[PDB]
Amino acid sequence: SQINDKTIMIFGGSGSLGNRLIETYINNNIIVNYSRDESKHWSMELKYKSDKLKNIIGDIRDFEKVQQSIMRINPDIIIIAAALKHIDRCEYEINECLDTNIKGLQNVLKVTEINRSNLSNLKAVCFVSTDKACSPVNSYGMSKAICETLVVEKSKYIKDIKYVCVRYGNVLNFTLTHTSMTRFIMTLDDSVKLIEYAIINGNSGEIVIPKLNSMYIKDMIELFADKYPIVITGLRSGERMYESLINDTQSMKTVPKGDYYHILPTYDPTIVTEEFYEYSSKQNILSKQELENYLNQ
Amino acid sequence: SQINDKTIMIFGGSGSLGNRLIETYINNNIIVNYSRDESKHWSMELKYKSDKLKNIIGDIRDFEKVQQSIMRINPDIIIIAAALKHIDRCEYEINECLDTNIKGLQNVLKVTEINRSNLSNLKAVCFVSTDKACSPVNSYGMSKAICETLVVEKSKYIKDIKYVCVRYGNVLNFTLTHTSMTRFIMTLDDSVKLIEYAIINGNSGEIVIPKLNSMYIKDMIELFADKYPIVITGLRSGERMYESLINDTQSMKTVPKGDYYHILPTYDPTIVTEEFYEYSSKQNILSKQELENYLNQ
Amino acid sequence: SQINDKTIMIFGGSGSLGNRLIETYINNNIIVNYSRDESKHWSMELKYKSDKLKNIIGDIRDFEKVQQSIMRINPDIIIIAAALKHIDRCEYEINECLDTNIKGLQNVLKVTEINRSNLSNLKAVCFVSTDKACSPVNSYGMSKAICETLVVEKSKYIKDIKYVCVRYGNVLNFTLTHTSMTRFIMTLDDSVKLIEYAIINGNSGEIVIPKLNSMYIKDMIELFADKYPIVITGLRSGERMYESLINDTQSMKTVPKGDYYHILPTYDPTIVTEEFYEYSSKQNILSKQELENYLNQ
Amino acid sequence: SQINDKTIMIFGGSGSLGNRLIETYINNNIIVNYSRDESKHWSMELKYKSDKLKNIIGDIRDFEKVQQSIMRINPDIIIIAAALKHIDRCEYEINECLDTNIKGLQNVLKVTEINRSNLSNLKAVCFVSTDKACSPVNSYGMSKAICETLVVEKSKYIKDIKYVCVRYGNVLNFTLTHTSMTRFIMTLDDSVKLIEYAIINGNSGEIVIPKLNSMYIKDMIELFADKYPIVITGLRSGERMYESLINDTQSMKTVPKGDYYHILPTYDPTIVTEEFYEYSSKQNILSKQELENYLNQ
Amino acid sequence: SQINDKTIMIFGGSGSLGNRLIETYINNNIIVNYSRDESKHWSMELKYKSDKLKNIIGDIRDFEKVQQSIMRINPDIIIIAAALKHIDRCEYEINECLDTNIKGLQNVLKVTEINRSNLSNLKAVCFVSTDKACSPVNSYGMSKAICETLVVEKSKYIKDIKYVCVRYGNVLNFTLTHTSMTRFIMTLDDSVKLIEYAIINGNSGEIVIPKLNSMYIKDMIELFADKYPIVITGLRSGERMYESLINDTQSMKTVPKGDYYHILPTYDPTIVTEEFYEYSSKQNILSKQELENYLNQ
Amino acid sequence: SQINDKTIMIFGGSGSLGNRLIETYINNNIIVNYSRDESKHWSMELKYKSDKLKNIIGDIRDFEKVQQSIMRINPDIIIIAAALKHIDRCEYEINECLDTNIKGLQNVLKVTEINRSNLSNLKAVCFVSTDKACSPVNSYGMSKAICETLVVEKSKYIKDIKYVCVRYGNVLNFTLTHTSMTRFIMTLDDSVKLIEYAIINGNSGEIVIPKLNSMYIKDMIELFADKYPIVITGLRSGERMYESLINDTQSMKTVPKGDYYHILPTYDPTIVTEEFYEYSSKQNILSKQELENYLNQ
Ligand SMILES: NC(=O)C1=CN([C@@H]2O[C@H](COP(=O)(O)OP(=O)(O)OC[C@H]3O[C@@H](n4cnc5c(N)ncnc54)[C@H](OP(=O)(O)O)[C@@H]3O)[C@@H](O)[C@H]2O)C=CC1
Ligand SMILES: NC(=O)C1=CN([C@@H]2O[C@H](COP(=O)(O)OP(=O)(O)OC[C@H]3O[C@@H](n4cnc5c(N)ncnc54)[C@H](OP(=O)(O)O)[C@@H]3O)[C@@H](O)[C@H]2O)C=CC1
Ligand SMILES: NC(=O)C1=CN([C@@H]2O[C@H](COP(=O)(O)OP(=O)(O)OC[C@H]3O[C@@H](n4cnc5c(N)ncnc54)[C@H](OP(=O)(O)O)[C@@H]3O)[C@@H](O)[C@H]2O)C=CC1
Ligand SMILES: NC(=O)C1=CN([C@@H]2O[C@H](COP(=O)(O)OP(=O)(O)OC[C@H]3O[C@@H](n4cnc5c(N)ncnc54)[C@H](OP(=O)(O)O)[C@@H]3O)[C@@H](O)[C@H]2O)C=CC1
Ligand SMILES: NC(=O)C1=CN([C@@H]2O[C@H](COP(=O)(O)OP(=O)(O)OC[C@H]3O[C@@H](n4cnc5c(N)ncnc54)[C@H](OP(=O)(O)O)[C@@H]3O)[C@@H](O)[C@H]2O)C=CC1
Repeated sequence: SQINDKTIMIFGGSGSLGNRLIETYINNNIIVNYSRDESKHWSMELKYKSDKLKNIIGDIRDFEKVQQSIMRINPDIIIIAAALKHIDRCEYEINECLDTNIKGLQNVLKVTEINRSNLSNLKAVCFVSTDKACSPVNSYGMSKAICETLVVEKSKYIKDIKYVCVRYGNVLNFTLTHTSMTRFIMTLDDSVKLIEYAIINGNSGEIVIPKLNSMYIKDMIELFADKYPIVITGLRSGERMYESLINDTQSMKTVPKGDYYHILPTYDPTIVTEEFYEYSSKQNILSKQELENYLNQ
Repeated sequence: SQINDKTIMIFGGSGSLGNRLIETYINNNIIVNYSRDESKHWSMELKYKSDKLKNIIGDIRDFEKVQQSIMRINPDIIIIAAALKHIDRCEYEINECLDTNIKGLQNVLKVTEINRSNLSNLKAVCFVSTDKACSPVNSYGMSKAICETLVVEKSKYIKDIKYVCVRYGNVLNFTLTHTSMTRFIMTLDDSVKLIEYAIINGNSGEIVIPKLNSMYIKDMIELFADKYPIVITGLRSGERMYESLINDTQSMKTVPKGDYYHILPTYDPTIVTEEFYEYSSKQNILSKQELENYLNQ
Repeated sequence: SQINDKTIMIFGGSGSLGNRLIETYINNNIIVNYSRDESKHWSMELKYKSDKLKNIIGDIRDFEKVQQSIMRINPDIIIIAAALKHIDRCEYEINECLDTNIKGLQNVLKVTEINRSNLSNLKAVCFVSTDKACSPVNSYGMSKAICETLVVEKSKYIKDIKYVCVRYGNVLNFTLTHTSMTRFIMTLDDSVKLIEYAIINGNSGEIVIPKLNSMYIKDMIELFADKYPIVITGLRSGERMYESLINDTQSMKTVPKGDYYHILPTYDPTIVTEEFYEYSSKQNILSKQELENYLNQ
Repeated sequence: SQINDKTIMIFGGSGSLGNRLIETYINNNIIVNYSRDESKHWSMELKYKSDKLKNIIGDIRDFEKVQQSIMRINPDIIIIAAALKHIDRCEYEINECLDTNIKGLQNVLKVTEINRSNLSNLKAVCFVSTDKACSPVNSYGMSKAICETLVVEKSKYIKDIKYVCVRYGNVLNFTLTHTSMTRFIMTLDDSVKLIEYAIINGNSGEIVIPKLNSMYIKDMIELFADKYPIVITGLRSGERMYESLINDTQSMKTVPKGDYYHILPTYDPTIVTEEFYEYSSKQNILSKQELENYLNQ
Repeated sequence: SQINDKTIMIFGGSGSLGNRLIETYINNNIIVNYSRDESKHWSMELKYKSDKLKNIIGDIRDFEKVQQSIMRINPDIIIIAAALKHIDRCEYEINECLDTNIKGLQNVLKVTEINRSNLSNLKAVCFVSTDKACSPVNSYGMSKAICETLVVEKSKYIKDIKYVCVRYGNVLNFTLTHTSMTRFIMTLDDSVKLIEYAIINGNSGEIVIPKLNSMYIKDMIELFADKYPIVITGLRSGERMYESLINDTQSMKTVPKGDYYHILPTYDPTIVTEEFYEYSSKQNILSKQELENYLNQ
Repeated sequence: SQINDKTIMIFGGSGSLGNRLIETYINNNIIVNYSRDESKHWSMELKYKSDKLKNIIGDIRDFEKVQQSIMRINPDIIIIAAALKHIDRCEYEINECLDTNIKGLQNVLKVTEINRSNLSNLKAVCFVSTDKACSPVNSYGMSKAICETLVVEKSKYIKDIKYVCVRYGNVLNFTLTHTSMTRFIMTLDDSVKLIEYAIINGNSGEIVIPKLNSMYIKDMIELFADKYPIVITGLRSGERMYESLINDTQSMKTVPKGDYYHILPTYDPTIVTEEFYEYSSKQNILSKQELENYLNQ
């Protein structure tokens, strides 16, 4: 609604987030998806049936293909959201996540710098991150955490493009990991709104964070086993018990703005507070009662 | 004292840690240093005056040179300790730390796998890490955190070599960052002992951690301003107020063994405790009195 | 049934062909799948629920990851079947098919040569090709055609491994391209049998071809519109009207062996016949009657 | 005669075709040759003795050298004609032809895209192909066939440069391969005229084909053994009995224009005819009588 | 004094020469240092305490980092002075000097050509060479000798930037190599003056040489052993007995201009003299008396 | 005559030297030529008509192709002789000579080290150098000079293979450069004998030099203008007036052995003489009379 008449290029836009972004913006914008699997390209074209949706086959690891594609499109907005789904299998296939996440993003970022003179339209770059990047404890989270610093780094040296990140928890859109596990609650539409908000209202170099309630995963799964038994699988390798969105180091540079928090870039000398805090899914937890009402609505 | 008659190869062994390792082991072992600055090689050769010390000029980033050097030496033990000194300047020179830390280590690790048949002597690989790798908040710490997972990963697939990490805080061997800042106290000899302990007593895939007291950095600097004024500079970019050596996720797989703690590899299904804890420099802090007595001894 | 107690490694084994090969051989063999999408790995593991199935995340384009994986597994048999599904989109994304097909195969083939001494188990390499590689007219077919020559080339220089190809048409397991279009008829199980036959009964350097009936695609689609209207879309870019399995040049070196034909390697001086022929889907075409009976059974 | 006052850059212009192009255009144009062997550069300079001929030493495989050279010259016209002479030795040295043909052309093509802003003069790019690229049966032909699709691909995305191909048979300017072998007859001057015609009259994305008579190679060799015995060597590896210039798939998009045929680009939806045909050296064959009269003139 | 209001970028400017250049020009110019060791960056910043000094962490071997840095700075002047100190250890670590010297310089030079349109400010490039590059006899000298030809080469093709070299002997700012060894005498300030002179008064493609007296190294060391015994170590590997600044081939194209000699570029047809000469430290040697007076002043 | 029953692999063996080596050794040895131009391969095969001669198409720049070829052949002897003919055109195409000479040789040398375990037969490696590598003054000579040090370097670290160089002047097998120009006189057969002598009688790490008379080039050309006028062209770019085979630095480590001189490796501490000398074509020059008698015989 504040993104209109734009060409939006999305790396990894053939998944859930990508398809929701397309549904949301295709009526008023050109959308270019860049991803590897052309089967999904085919099905997407059949769904939207619009010349305003273009797919490019390519791997974000491939600098040449990334550079050629960005220069062909000359987009106003770039959104980076390419990554694997099952985060835990990064742990013993580490090269695979380093390359897709770190190298992929450094490919896109590099084009915006070295080929800046050929990208007259580019105004904003939005990297989609994850709560797993905050105080990370697994390879996937560590790589995403590095990705954020790379975005912050470009924002320091390249002043005429807005570089922002968003960081969020699990999107909702019988098995139980652990009875103590907590997560933040958010929907696929919340993700999209977060992304637009950051593009429009975030400042270059910021990491923007949504204000979310949280739940015991056990409370949720219990509900589903009544509308519709439960096996308790163990923790996966590298998995933590809770989600953290802001840690005490970041909290000192976090400006709260109602529904969203803006983590100021590290190169900003401003100290917001010395009353440090953590923002995690272990606090402000919905009752089972409250969770039931939310899932219902 | 349990490392004798070995050929020990150290990447980045021309600094403080490298020189202490040389002083400690040169009487009974062959030592090969691999690092970039040949001025330090020259001075080191003049100091030790021993044919048992060999220097190779090379960058750990350079896979070809790393591979050729390891295959020439065929060491019993490899220690990786290459990194920059001023950790904060990684933050806007990120490629520089990704390459030296992540790519450098993946070069060494790769040789041990792909060239295993040419390395008949290799028994142990020890990666030297840092408390900044625990719940990391800056690019340097994030990269080191990834390095640990890479070492753990090789330990899963390569069963006939011991791959271990050690993780420690600041080594002690007028300006003040912040009056609230805490650090763990350890000496250069403690570092070395930690490294030997891990090589001898660590198991493949473990990250081994020293039991250390901690101090208010302010308490220390105050002492020095009496034996011998103090400026309070601000926090540097990416710097945290305290050091953390074990976080609550790792604590669930940590086996305490007296003076050292062994973090079991992520692929080990064993749950040691569900009473999670954090091990950080904000707890068990020495009084100024106690710190004075320690610095004295 | 003649493949037992083997470790079989399949590049691109998470699709239709891969899953059928797994169903067929998992009871008596170790199966390793190498492919990019770990979502399919997850679902496959849930289906077969066997420790005899292992997935590796990796791109066949990635020489390092391919080499490391083959050396870890040390398989008896390698099957290469990685490619995209919608063949026509290669035509304006050519780099994408050159890399996955030509470069991917030259990665696997190279490991078998340069790392031969570390692959003590390897006995057979089977490249899965396509009728589109015969007198090719589109980029996908041209790239596959080159792949075959690469397999034939290794077979000339590496005498102690069997390198074979199979080439086949469309696998069966409302829209109409063109009323004149013909295809060969074969099922997913026919594909598998072809692959086993080539591994067991093919000679190194041969390209083995199945004897198949063919159909008017119009005849087929007409049937489905009665059991269950039809739109006639045009030809796609690069698409031919028929499938060809042997052309007149290959026919001179083709040894027929009942249900299969063996195209002798180009370096074999043997001239089988000078009565050249073409083997294509435009000849020996089933009546609608005959096609109905076949689809029924 | 319609190419005047141009700077023409030729990759592989030190051979027969290159030297004829130089003789034809040097009086009125700047000619830059790019090729590997400086002995031929030396001799050529001695022959033409003109400052209007410049040689650059370089391999078309070498992207850096190709890019630097094109940007230095800033030509109006680029002609690509680099390849080996003895086509059959590609068959067991496949990497060599993939690199020179496919990679070489993708180097030149890439410069025209990524460095477009530095190439203000470039108007036309002409790729020189071969009848062996039509329904190809050997590695050389397959690689050239792919080259054509690459040229067609650039023509789709880059609208302000004309990208064209020409495809032709053997140029005429005692041993017999096979008594049944046929070839198209054309001279070195015909080649040049074809190239100019395509540059001037071809449209971007077309492959332009000459109307040629054909001959039994036996008829020709018999003549030479009278003006001036004959050994019948066998077919070489990968060699076909005849030359094909248009196949039945291409025939449906071929516009005949008198002395030349224009194969429309695959992305053009236009269907010229559904009365498909093949254009090959097995049809319209000169009598020995007719061939003698032609060779005479 | 003729370099004012410029941005000067120095590769390898954290050593002796770099620090002197900074002291000399920082009052009136922006100085950017590019080098690997950030410890020296830190100390330098503490010394000069000026925002007019900027350090970039990077290796000259790293084309990407070199290109990104030059394009960020857009300097008026580039000075290349990166190399190792102990020249003799190049001899059995040859790759290390080829990469830092030859590849490093070809990285910088390439940016000035391929990225010329993004470097609107660049006016001069000064390569710092050494007498060891004249009739070289060791790997270090040979590599520097090649570096000079690379600078001369760019000067031929790139007409709107001044590319110059300077070549000099040992800078002065108990052990004896050999009693016969001679060297040219020059100070650190002489080096700087030479560099400025070449930038201002050298022509593109020239190598500019200082007029210097020379000394027996034995004469010097004898003096120091009186103000303040002497060990005679042998020659090092690859070391010559004397320094040569101009050889007889270069002498034929050398224009003397008082305090400096200008070696004309090889592509200049001008023959200055056929009375060839050598300019070396074996001639015009100071007496011990004369050397004492010079060292005193 | 002391090389029998060997497999000899020659890089760049399709030229004059290569063909003479083949004529000399083919009766009693297997010869493998590795070079780029397959036209020369074809003609050579027609000349020798022997299965004992094998050609591989490849560029010495191409590490992969070099490594694959050496491992396929597993030769007893490797001779490196690949370079361009017109030495002066290196001067403004420097990358071309750096790559073919330095990078080409480091490709071959590297295979002998990293793939040593797969090269059970390799006994000797002979690099063919040139007098232009002695006190070099042009890019070609500088690159060859570096090549020699690379060969000497491998000889230091790899003790079970003999690495040797030979260095020689012009081979004899109307225009005048300059009336003062001198050259050493040697024939193509002298070259071959030198090569065999070095392989058999040279020690690892030595550079072996032939004892040769020299001539005024003017004296020679005058003779040819009587048996059969003369133009005096100028010096070419980078050309020196004379050839030097030993310089005063090398002379101190040169052991004379009658018809050949052996330059001891730089890492050999042995000082042969301190009575340094130069060995060049400006001394011991034949009279016109003497030259006439020599050319006659
Ligand atoms: N609950 C959630 O789903 C959460 C999601 N996020 C973030 O959202 C983003 C996307 O999530 P979601 O839409 O659910 O993800 P999906 O798994 O549904 O798809 C992600 C996309 O990335 C693409 N991709 C993966 N690897 C590559 C590659 N190497 N090159 C090019 N494209 C690639 C995939 O396409 P293809 O396979 O065809 O190449 C796919 O289009 C991620 O950044 C993630 O960190 C964060 C927190 C929670
Ligand atoms: N208080 C402390 O000092 C602490 C240290 N550590 C760990 O200890 C280890 C070493 O510390 P310390 O000895 O103090 O470090 P130093 O700064 O004194 O030296 C580190 C070494 O790394 C080398 N090096 C840096 N970059 C490269 C490169 N690209 N290629 C090859 N070598 C390189 C340097 O040699 P050169 O420059 O010549 O190449 C030097 O020899 C590090 O891993 C660090 O994480 C952890 C916590 C605290
Ligand atoms: N009858 C015929 O001759 C026919 C020719 N053609 C086409 O004509 C074109 C040229 O034919 P023709 O002139 O006879 O060929 P030539 O064999 O006479 O020479 C071809 C040129 O390519 C150059 N070349 C080869 N490899 C490379 C490389 N890797 N890098 C740079 N240059 C290279 C050669 O120069 P150098 O070796 O010095 O590098 C030479 O100048 C080819 O594209 C061919 O397909 C098509 C049909 C028939
Ligand atoms: N007597 C003398 O000192 C003479 C000097 N010269 C010339 O002067 C120049 C510099 O001399 P001087 O100042 O004494 O040298 P120093 O040894 O004092 O330092 C040289 C500089 O080069 C840098 N450097 C080395 N390798 C690299 C690399 N791979 N990437 C980036 N930077 C690198 C070093 O920084 P860092 O290590 O931090 O990367 C350092 O800043 C050289 O070109 C030399 O040839 C010539 C004749 C005599
Ligand atoms: N008077 C003389 O001729 C002298 C010769 N020498 C030395 O003798 C050696 C050879 O001389 P000569 O036989 O006359 O040389 P030629 O010019 O006759 O041929 C040299 C060989 O090198 C090959 N070659 C060149 N570049 C490459 C490359 N990039 N990859 C693979 N092969 C390549 C050529 O084959 P192709 O082009 O097909 O690739 C050719 O076979 C050289 O090392 C030279 O330094 C030294 C002094 C004098």
